[PDB]
Amino acid sequence: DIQLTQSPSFLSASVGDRVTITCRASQGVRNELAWYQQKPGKAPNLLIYYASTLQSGVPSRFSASGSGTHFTLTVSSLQPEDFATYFCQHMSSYPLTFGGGTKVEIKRTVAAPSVFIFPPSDEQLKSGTASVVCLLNNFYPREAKVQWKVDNALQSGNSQESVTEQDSKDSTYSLSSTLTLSKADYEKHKVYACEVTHQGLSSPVTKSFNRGE
Amino acid sequence: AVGIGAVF
Amino acid sequence: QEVLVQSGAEVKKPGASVKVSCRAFGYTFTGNALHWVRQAPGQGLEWLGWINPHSGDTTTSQKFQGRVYMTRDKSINTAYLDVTRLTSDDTAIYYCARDKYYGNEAVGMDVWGQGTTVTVSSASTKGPSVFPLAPSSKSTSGGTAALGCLVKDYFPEPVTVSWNSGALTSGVHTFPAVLQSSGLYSLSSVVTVPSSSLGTQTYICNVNHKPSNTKVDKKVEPKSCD
Repeated sequence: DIQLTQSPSFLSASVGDRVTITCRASQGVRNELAWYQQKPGKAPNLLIYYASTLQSGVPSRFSASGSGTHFTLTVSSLQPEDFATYFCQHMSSYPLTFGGGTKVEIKRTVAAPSVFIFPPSDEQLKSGTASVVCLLNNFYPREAKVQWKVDNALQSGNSQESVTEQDSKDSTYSLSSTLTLSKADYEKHKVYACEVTHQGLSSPVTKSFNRGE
Repeated sequence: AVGIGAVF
Repeated sequence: QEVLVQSGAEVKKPGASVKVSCRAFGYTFTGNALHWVRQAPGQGLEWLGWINPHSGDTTTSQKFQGRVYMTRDKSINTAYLDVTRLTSDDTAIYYCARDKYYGNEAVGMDVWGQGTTVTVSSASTKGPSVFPLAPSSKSTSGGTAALGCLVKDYFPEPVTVSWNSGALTSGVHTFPAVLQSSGLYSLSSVVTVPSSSLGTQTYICNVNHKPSNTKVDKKVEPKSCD
């Protein structure tokens, strides 16, 4: 199978910027290469084919070049509706394969998260499980480190994160981290803490509570 | 490119 | 205009089969090759194969050969994708997509169906348990309190969540669901509100899960300490 490697995988940009996305193929694919845009919840839309022909209905700020193993998509004069994920695809032999994607997100000023911790409800404990939720609200950039500490010991393997898509109004993210323990493991320990590290915070923020208080 | 035959 | 319309969401047990359909409108169905592509949650695009709707000839990617079958019915402009011997690794959104097909070769996928979600799991239909994420004076931040509901252990997706029957929308974040290691889904919905009025305002999360025909409400109230 041909491997298509895109770079960068993630980029932050502002309206009016020019973005250059590269696709490198593991073997030559001539000009048999297309580019697509995809937004969350939607099918992809075709932008370019034959490596450099623009699809009808696509603005002229999109352009592309290359042959063989090195291709480039250039989006000039970036507009709000261009923040999306972009993919290349070849069709030179079977199977058809796609690149891994390049996500283009919008820059804004740094915003520290507001942090909240929620103990498990009495209702849930009655059922045999304990879920502890840590919320990071309305922050930028997306990169954030959220660590669970239980009686000062770092947890691993027992939490899951979920992140919103970048907000269309304020360009921030929000994130939850949920620590899930059996009731037996929850009852082993007293102090539950979530520790948040983020560029907008001069030092990490910890929110905590004591089980049963 | 790959092809899957005529369509008329 | 030229559109492809797919059949609705499917939920299956491992070892079962699924047949997804895709109907073409606004162009000559048999004039363009049609691809099938899938996308698993958080992942990229994977090509399954393509079909010539005129002749019926197909190409199937190596990894799906002998398991995935593509057919069509010209009398209703419809292509079908049959995926057999399903496993949880087949959980994905499946798309049909037309190729421009200039010169009777692959050029690019210009018209896409809306997608069909296929969930494969040994889990059974189950409505969520809904637990409050209660605000506390100890958690006040500035003039703000956060509160929410934890929507736990449901199958399959999706749930819908509103607050106060849709009257509360500002400041709400309903997170994308996570698939837990149990094979059931969970999410939280949170909202930020004034701390000053927690003693008098009302917050009810409304959680509906159409597969189980369930509609649940949970009031969310400030923690008191006796």
